[PDB]
Amino acid sequence: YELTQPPSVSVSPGQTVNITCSGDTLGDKYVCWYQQKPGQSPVLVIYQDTKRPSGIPERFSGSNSGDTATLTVSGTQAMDEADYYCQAWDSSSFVFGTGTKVTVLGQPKANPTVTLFPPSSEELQANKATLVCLISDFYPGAVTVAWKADGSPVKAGVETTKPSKQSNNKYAASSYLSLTPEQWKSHRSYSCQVTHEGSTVEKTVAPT
Amino acid sequence: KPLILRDCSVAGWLLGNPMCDEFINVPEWSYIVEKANPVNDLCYPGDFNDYEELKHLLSRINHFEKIQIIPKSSWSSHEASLGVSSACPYQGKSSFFRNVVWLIKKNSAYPTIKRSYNNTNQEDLLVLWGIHHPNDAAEQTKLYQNPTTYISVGTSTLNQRLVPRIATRSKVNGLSSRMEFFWTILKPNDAINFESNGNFIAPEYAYKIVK
Amino acid sequence: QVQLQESGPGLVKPSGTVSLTCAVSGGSISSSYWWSWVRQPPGKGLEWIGEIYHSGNTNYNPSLKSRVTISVDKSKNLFSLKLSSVTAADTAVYYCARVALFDILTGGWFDPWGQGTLVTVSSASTKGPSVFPLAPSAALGCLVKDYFPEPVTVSWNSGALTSGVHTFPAVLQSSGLYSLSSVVTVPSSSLGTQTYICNVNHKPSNTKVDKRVEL
Repeated sequence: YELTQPPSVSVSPGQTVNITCSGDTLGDKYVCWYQQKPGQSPVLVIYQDTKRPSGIPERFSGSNSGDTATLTVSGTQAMDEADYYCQAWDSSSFVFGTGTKVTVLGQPKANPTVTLFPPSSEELQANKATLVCLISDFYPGAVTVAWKADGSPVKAGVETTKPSKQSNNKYAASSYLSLTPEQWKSHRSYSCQVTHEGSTVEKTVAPT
Repeated sequence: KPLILRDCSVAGWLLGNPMCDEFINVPEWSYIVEKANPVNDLCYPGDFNDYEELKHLLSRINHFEKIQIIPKSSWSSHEASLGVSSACPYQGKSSFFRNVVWLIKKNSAYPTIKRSYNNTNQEDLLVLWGIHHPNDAAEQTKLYQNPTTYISVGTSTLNQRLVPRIATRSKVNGLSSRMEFFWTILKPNDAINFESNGNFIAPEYAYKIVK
Repeated sequence: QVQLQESGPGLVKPSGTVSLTCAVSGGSISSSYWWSWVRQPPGKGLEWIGEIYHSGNTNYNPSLKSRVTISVDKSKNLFSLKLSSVTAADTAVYYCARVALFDILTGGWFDPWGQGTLVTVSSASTKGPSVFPLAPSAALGCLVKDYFPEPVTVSWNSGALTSGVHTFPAVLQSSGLYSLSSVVTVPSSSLGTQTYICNVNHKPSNTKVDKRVEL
């Protein structure tokens, strides 16, 4: 059993944002919501679909019907910027949603800039090959990276950082594809696909 | 042999309250007796109609036997296992009365139930059922999609129609809702008839009695 | 208030057993509450592991069910977690939590949570980094990979170059060694008139590397 959430949503300060959670026959289950700030523990905001724990502002509210549950924040402040996870129970197992990042817009939008580095000459003589896809200067701070080997998806040898705050307050991210020199020389092209706010940026390198 | 209840009331035991677990090796009885004040009456808070009349009857009988009239798996139209509460725990998890079934909605629907059981035994049958009175409108919709609901129970000697009273009540055993339970004696050739579009607590087990 | 505290080894070798305990204060283990373990690999979502009741009843995540064990010590007022046969996929922040039942139906909510403790699965021991250049052709940087353990500090031109510099967090590769990158965004005109040197420092191995990045 899986709970599906949108990867990210943004909202203007003072406006209202809806965080959705989807699952099979989710309306027959009581749903809970958790707030998580980076480097900190999850915090219960809404449990049993509509209920607030003592200490949680009336700002927060939730609802559930059919296959979809919704967390609602009204007149959201800066402190409400966090990750939000929905939660339910099925067949003797607890299940958490994939999570949704909520950004309150404090600055204008910025399209990301993507630079893809092939393995260096030095690393190849070290009998290693690492592709480096660097992503910088974008807002909001949410991005989804995907690697393609000759147009075919690869999940093996891929490690990606969580977006981090730059000096200029924009956000940056990095993804690595670690390979052996033989693997990297087996395909004629490699791609780094970066999707940000519905827009997809792509860079391509090739062994020669 | 006479059934002497140590920690449990007559209501709690007939309904099969999880909080009264006492060792019973032999499943045949003569009559039922309640001594002093029972530790557990009803785990899910509520009321038991015509209780005094029922206790007198069950002490007036010389033979008592439990039997399954309506198997819980026979409900393919609804959800018979998921209706549970923290007020009726079993092994730390949520549960309900064992002898009665809490029917809730399967998926997004609660079709109207028309079910009939005919007593095919040679003995009178003690049959129990109930109605659930939800906490508020939100809880009603949660358990049963239909806002306006009813329970009809017919027998040749009885005509009953119940409408759940949606109201917030005092918290007993953690719950602000209630459950009302009813009983009747089904004559050896008579049949009992049920109709409900919601809030129905259906019988599974009944009790053969001999005067 | 009830508080939960996780403790145990933060580094476990592959095929080894992750062994954690959760100290409960403010409340008793013998309660109507359930005691759960939840893990979160870095930069990813929450994953339920399993739960336990004071009577000894347990429920486990079916995908972890083979290698997981949760128990309870009523005397010391704690409960514990053992996750065996570990791989790199088991590197995660491990939380413990108290679970309460709903008044009606199945399931429950998690509160409170412990601070969480990071558990790394790596067979690696102290190792200095290799440093490779990322040549521009604009942006250029230094790749610092295959070092253990964390951290690595990076500066450019001995602190003389700050503006346009971002040093990324490290990834933990399946090999068990960390890797990060430090990039600096420069005007494309300066690439032929100016020299860029990244200064890599790994204090656990006492390794200091200076690498120049050229076209």
